[PDB]
Amino acid sequence: VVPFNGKGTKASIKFQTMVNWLCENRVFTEDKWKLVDFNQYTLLSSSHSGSFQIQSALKLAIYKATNLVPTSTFLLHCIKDNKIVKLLLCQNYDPLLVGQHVLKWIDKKCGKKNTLWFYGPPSTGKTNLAMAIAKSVPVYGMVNWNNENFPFNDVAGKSLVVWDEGIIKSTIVEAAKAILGGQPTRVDQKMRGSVAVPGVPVVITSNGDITFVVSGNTTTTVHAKALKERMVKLNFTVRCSPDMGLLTEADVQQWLTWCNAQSWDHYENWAINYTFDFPGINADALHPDL
Amino acid sequence: VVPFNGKGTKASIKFQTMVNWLCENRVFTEDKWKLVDFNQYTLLSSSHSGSFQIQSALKLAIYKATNLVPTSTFLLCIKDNKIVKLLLCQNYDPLLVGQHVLKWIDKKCGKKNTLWFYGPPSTGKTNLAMAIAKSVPVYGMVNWNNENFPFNDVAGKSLVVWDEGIIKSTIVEAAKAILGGQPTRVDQKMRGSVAVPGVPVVITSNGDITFVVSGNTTTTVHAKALKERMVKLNFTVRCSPDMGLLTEADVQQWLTWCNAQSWDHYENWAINYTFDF
Amino acid sequence: VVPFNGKGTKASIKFQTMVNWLCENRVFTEDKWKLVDFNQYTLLSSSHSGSFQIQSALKLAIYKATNLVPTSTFLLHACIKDNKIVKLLLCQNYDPLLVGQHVLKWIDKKCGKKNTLWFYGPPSTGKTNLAMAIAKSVPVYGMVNWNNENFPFNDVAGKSLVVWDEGIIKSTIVEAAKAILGGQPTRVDQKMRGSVAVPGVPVVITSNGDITFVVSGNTTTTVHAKALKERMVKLNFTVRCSPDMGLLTEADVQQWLTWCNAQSWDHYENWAINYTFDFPGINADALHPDLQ
Amino acid sequence: VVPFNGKGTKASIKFQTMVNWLCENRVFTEDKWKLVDFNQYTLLSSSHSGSFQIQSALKLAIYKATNLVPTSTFLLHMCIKDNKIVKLLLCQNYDPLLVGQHVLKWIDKKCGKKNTLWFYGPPSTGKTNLAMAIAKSVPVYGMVNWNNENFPFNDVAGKSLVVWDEGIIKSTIVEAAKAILGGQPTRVDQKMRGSVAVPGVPVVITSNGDITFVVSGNTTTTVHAKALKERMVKLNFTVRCSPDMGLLTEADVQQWLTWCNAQSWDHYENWAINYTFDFPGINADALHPDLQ
Amino acid sequence: VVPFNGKGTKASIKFQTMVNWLCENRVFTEDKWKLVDFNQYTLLSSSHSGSFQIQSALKLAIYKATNLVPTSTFLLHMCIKDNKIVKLLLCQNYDPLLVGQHVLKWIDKKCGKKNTLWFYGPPSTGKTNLAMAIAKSVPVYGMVNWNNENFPFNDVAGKSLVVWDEGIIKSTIVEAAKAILGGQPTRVDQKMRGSVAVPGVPVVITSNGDITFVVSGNTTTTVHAKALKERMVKLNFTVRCSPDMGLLTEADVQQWLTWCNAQSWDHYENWAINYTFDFPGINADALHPDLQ
Amino acid sequence: VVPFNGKGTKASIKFQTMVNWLCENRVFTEDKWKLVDFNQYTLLSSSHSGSFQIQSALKLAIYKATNLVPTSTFLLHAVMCIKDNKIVKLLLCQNYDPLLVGQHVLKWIDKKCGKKNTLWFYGPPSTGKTNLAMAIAKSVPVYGMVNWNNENFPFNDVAGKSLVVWDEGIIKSTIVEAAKAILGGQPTRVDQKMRGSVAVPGVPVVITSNGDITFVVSGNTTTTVHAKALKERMVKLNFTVRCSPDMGLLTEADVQQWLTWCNAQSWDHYENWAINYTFDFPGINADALHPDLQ
DNA sequence: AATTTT
Ligand SMILES: Nc1ncnc2c1ncn2[C@@H]1O[C@H](COP(=O)(O)OP(=O)(O)NP(=O)(O)O)[C@@H](O)[C@H]1O
Ligand SMILES: Nc1ncnc2c1ncn2[C@@H]1O[C@H](COP(=O)(O)OP(=O)(O)NP(=O)(O)O)[C@@H](O)[C@H]1O
Ligand SMILES: Nc1ncnc2c1ncn2[C@@H]1O[C@H](COP(=O)(O)OP(=O)(O)NP(=O)(O)O)[C@@H](O)[C@H]1O
Ligand SMILES: Nc1ncnc2c1ncn2[C@@H]1O[C@H](COP(=O)(O)OP(=O)(O)NP(=O)(O)O)[C@@H](O)[C@H]1O
Ligand SMILES: Nc1ncnc2c1ncn2[C@@H]1O[C@H](COP(=O)(O)OP(=O)(O)NP(=O)(O)O)[C@@H](O)[C@H]1O
Ligand SMILES: [Mg+2]
Ligand SMILES: [Mg+2]
Ligand SMILES: [Mg+2]
Ligand SMILES: [Mg+2]
Repeated sequence: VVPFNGKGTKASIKFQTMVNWLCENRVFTEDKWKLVDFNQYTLLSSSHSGSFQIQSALKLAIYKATNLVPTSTFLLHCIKDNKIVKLLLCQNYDPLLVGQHVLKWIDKKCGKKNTLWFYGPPSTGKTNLAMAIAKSVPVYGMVNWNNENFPFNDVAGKSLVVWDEGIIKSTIVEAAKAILGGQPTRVDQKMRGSVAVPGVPVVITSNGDITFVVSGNTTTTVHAKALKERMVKLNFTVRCSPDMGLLTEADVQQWLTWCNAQSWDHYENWAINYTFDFPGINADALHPDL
Repeated sequence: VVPFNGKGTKASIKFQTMVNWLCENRVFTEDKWKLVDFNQYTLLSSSHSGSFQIQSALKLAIYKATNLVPTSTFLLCIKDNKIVKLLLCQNYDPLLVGQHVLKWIDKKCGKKNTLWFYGPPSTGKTNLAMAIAKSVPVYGMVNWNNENFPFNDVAGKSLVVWDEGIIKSTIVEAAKAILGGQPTRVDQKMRGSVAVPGVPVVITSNGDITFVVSGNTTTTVHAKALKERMVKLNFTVRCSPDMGLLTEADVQQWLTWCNAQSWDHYENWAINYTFDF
Repeated sequence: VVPFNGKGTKASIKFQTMVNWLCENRVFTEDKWKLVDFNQYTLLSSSHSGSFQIQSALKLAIYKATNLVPTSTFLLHACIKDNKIVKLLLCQNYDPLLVGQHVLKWIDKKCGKKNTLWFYGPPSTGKTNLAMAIAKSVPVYGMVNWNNENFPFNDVAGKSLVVWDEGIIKSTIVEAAKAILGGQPTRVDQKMRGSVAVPGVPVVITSNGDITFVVSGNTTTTVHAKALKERMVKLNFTVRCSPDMGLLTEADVQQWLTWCNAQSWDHYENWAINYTFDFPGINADALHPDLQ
Repeated sequence: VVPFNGKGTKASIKFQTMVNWLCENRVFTEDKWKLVDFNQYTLLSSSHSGSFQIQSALKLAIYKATNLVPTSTFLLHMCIKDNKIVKLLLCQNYDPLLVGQHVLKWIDKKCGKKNTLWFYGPPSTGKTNLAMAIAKSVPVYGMVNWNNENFPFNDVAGKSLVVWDEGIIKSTIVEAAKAILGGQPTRVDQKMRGSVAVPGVPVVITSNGDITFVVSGNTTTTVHAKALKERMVKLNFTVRCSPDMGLLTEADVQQWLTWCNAQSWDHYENWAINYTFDFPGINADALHPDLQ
Repeated sequence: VVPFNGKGTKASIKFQTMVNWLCENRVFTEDKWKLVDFNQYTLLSSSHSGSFQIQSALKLAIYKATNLVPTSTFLLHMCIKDNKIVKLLLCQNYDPLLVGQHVLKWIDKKCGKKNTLWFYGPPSTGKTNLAMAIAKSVPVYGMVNWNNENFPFNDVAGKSLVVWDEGIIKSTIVEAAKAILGGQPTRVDQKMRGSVAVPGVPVVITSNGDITFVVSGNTTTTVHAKALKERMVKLNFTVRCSPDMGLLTEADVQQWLTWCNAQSWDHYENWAINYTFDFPGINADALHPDLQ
Repeated sequence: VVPFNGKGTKASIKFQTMVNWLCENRVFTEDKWKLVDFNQYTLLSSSHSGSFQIQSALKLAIYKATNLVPTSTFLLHAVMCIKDNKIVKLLLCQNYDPLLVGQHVLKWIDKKCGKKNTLWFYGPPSTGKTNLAMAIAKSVPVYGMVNWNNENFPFNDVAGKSLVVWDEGIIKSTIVEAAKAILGGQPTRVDQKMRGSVAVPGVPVVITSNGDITFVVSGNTTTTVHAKALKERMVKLNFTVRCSPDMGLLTEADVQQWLTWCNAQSWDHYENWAINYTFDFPGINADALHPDLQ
């Protein structure tokens, strides 16, 4: 497996150095490139040859950053007063257990049931947490439940997929099973042929139940047992005040950094059987610093 | 982050100087470029490379203008103004709307970035929206009657105006992100990605679009969710066809006069964001 | 402000010279370019860059000639009872004098919200003939694509009149027509140049059937009828024409508008406060004595 | 209108020389170039620019040799009772002389609004064969593509004839069909461009069933029918043809039209004073002695 | 006609030499080129110009080899009783001599209007195997794509034969199908291009049900019955084939056709006077003495 | 068959060497290229010409590798106990003889099994049907998946692929013709996107469905017209015994153990079935299974 | 872009 000779001219070396500079500075989107450095962007976008290099460098940097180290490294790079822990205790759940669950889920280590399902009443802290999580990974994709024919664009290459108000029909019910479970497969692209998506973490929030397939309008639960084998649920019960705002990067970063000095002793025992619904908190709250 | 050493050819510096000239002279469209400097347009439009450079320079100048200062700086007799007389005839107080729009176009008045027009047909509703959109650097137009492909061509524009549409069910949730002003990703029906970061929106429509229609029966539980941050404006009895189209200089003078007025009335109005003024 | 200090290669100066030559000789179409100077057209068409230069130069010349310079002047560069257009107008029992004044005031955008002009009637009534005769007199005119579904209003930007012929208001593009027909500026996609910000142009529509009934996929609705009616001017053609009238040339339009230009601008001013849907019928004591 | 003083490179001179050679050797299609000069085709097809030059040169040669020359001159150049077309026309109970005169006058756009010929009848009767034989003598002919409802009327610009073989008018493209069949200048969109300004082209249509009825989804409408019959002339082909007839040749139609041109024109004018939808049948009284 | 004197550079000469080499070695497809000379193919595929040259050279070589030459010469080049095709035809109750003679006549567009050969029967009877056996002997063969509904007749220009495997005619492509199976020169539509001139090619169709019944929506119509019947010759296959017969190679086709051609033809033109929709059966009293 | 005497340049020679490198190092895909030789990928991806050369070299390497040698050589290639193989245990649990299945899939991957060109796995959910199919599909040099909702283009992905996979296969009425043509396994031509048609010389197909597929759906109803014809070109397996959430995504390296063993033993039990195939795979024989696994 | 796409 010795590398090819290659060598390369000055342009190749300059492009490789630019890719390294982008990767080491945590720049992964065009807007971040514009904010961080404007002179380089303006110089590069002055010609067709320069404009072609922008997309190539961006995707190469994204791939190198994603493949070289796991997402946990990115998510890690007052403890009992953060917004996340307050919300989670309000919704009657142990923050530590779900934190361990998400840390395992991002790295594709939750077995077949590698998904986060959010079922609950509307306007009760559902999409806010999902968006806060999704903004911390280098890049995230959004699944299109509609159009019945291109429902999985911009999924390949991304490090996490997000679903809102999910509606699942039989035409996606079993096709999306591998994506929900993180199995490698091939997904088509517009004006292209297949993309070979290798499996990504998936989080879905829905007001209505999704395990029943909408058979046009009758909504027949033919794939009853099929869908529930892929996702684990985390129900939402109570409401919250309308002045919470954006949960930002710092709070979620600290919340995920919390689970770096404790032990997961309950998780491995809970890992023996994957419950369809996450077990609520009963009498195991009040961590020494809570 | 430390800048990267990217010493380029002379063409790069020429493009940089061209972009600087475009941004300094407030030229943000092809028509203004042709009106001001026809020689440069003719010189550049002689080859594909020149056309590409023109397009890239326009986009970069627009972005530099937008992401440098808030848009109000691009805007900053009293009764003789046409807009004053229109709102007086539209039985609405011009002062409250003037103080509201300035905060609404700054992306800082909380999450209250929503304007919308409906009511009597042929009553000066496209005129005001067009005059407002002619004052921002650039505006983006898209309809809402498709209710399946309605957010195409909205990224990169300071303000988005919808001169048509009807609210359907399939896109109830997605608008709740764009109307709210939160970053999201939407389809474009010919391309793939959008990465829209959220921008102020103005929509004008004629028919009943107020209800969040679910097929035929409106499910009003979702209406309040939009309603916390969907302050509405309504028009009234039709206008004479002599006024025509309102220009942009009068808008400048009107907003400049309204800038120095009291800000306490709107702050007191801010406690209760009623859906009708 | 101060013009930018750009320096261009000799090829760019040659391009500018060609643009100036095109503007001075009033050449705004490819066919006219072939008729006048075929040698240079053949010279340019050797390579792809030549074709690109041809298109760019044509568009630039059209814009340079069209800026300022109200369109009516282009129609006034050059007895009257024997005029074919006048005879056709009398055949339909309409005033040949008021129609000319309305055309003059409408092609310069000095009309108001009534930016359109509808030609309605049974087949073989000269609607298309008159529409094309009016169209060919302006520098350049566009047309609405009948079925493209992605660029329905292409060939509109950079023009002077739009002769939407056989017309039907598709429910897919009903709201774009609601904006184009009104004359207010709007932006549309233009085959690579996404968004165009059209300034607005006068419109003429011909049809054998009513176009205010928008087809709703399969059925026909009436919700949009009032809005379209508010900004349209109708004109009813009823009498069948002779089988061998022939095509109306540019000279007939030139003569008719030249005659209508230098007369009393007062009857239109009387019929300027109220813009009724349809033109009034012919009146005995309202025609010029030269027509009597 | 003094032509531009610009002068091109040597490659442009070679392009002009090739265009002149193509125009003066009566080569208008790729097949003629392939079977006349294979070497030049092979040398040009070695790169993209060569193919572009090929296409542009062919189009320019078409324009040079077609402009300001009536089409019938190309059709015009022994016994007459043994001509295949004459026998076929006599079998269908039509006057060959009148049909020949009508075809000669129709191809020159000198028939007013009757710009379309319609061949109607049961299968295996000779409509397609005769239509193709007529269409094979013009400098170049274009065909309307059947099932592409996004660019339904491509391949029409530049061509001197349009053939609609086995055509049915659909409600999606009926406006464009009405515009094209009329025989008036319009603007139709083309690939890699926008609009082409086709100045009217004669059309021939062959069908087994009625086409005035317009299909739409699963229902047939008759609103457009009365607005179409004025643009068409109908010929009824009934008598079945023998299997050994073979394909007609351009020589047969050339001889037939050359003979038909030199005869009397009074009967055709007498019929043409009032054009009718249906072509008059054979009149045994006229019965030119050369065909008795 | 005097050939053009314009010469080319070394690249054009090399391209022409490559075209001649491709023509002389009977390399008419990419697979054969890769199989024979992989080194040159690898050398060429390293740039866009190389791929363009590959496509152009292949097309030009195919045209040069297949022009002004009967197609049957490619079909034509041991006991005949043991040939697999002969045994299959005997098992199907047909005369191999007559079928081979009809195939030879049909392939060189010399079978009148009967320009379509149809195979009909229950599943697993050898229809597709035989159809593809004679499709690998012609230089290049084309396939009609099943589900496109917008470009149903790509890869048909330049091919010497067309195969329709498991084909059913939908109501939206019946006109184009009729035009193609007619076997007359027409013009078709191509992606990224504007119409190619197809001079008519033989078509062979295999199906399990009846294709003369046109499917429209969810129902079946029989309006287009006689027109489709006039252009086809139908063969009936029954009796299930051996489970391990294999794939019929081109050597079997060549041997069978050479033997069929070497004999007489007097028994063929007896039936060729009146072509029938149904192929005549086998009578034990008329077989060639070799097969008795 | 004298080759053309054309002389290449330095760039062409470099491209040929790169193609040889790709063919030798078994890199017949793009992700493997990024994983193994990332720096060269970055050097090549700095221009349009390099981007074109990447695809050209990949296609040429795939063709050169798969042109002559049968795919069974790629599968076999090249030791723990035989009973330790997870696939063997699963097949035994499903009441099937692993030897017969291994021999059949070795013969089927080379198109040596007559008209039978499709493998069908039928069973209730969670019996381990997708895992085995994907494990087999990960051993071939390159595989394709038919499009799920692309009704206009249901077979775009099958173009120069060693195997095609159809998960949750449901056959509609408007796809039956193309589906039958592809499943037949004969040299055909299929339409791509944005371009003309390409040639497919026949590709083995593996399918996985939770319900019957010989019953074809039409609009909203079901018809059995295309029943015998589809059954004429399929071999069916039943996975009735449900499994436990234990098998962690069976890797490709398992099949090398399973197939190499199966090819080792004598074949004088499969040809007794290969003379006359059946629609359904014969069940388990108690007094015939190889004692090395009992 | 046109095709594909609905
Ligand atoms: N093309 C035009 N040129 C000049 N003035 C115009 C034009 N169109 C409209 N106006 C004027 O603008 C005012 C209102 O026009 P308009 O913008 O159409 O209102 P509208 O409510 O959006 N039309 P509608 O959609 O029927 O409700 C009136 O004073 C009109 O005279
Ligand atoms: N190609 C033509 N050449 C010459 N004169 C023509 C031609 N087409 C139409 N005419 C003349 O124009 C008259 C009818 O005008 P026309 O262009 O058909 O307008 P129209 O009434 O709108 N027809 P239609 O669009 O079907 O309703 C005919 O009677 C002819 O005298
Ligand atoms: N491929 C062919 N080769 C030779 N002669 C042909 C061919 N096709 C048709 N013919 C002759 O043309 C006669 C029928 O004319 P045809 O071209 O079918 O016109 P048509 O009546 O329009 N047929 P159709 O279009 O099917 O309704 C046949 O009897 C043949 O003599
Ligand atoms: N892929 C294949 N490999 C080997 N032999 C094959 C193959 N396909 C078919 N055969 C042989 O060909 C025989 C029948 O050929 P076949 O192509 O099925 O005829 P067919 O009836 O036209 N097909 P069908 O359309 O399903 O009826 C089979 O019995 C086999 O002997
Ligand atoms: N992503 C995964 N990670 C770990 N184990 C998995 C995964 N996907 C499937 N499995 C295991 O594979 C076995 C069954 O998977 P599978 O092959 O999908 O059965 P199946 O019946 O084919 N499901 P389906 O294809 O949707 O009908 C179980 O033991 C699962 O635990
Ligand atoms: Mg008309
Ligand atoms: Mg026909
Ligand atoms: Mg078959
Ligand atoms: Mg599965």
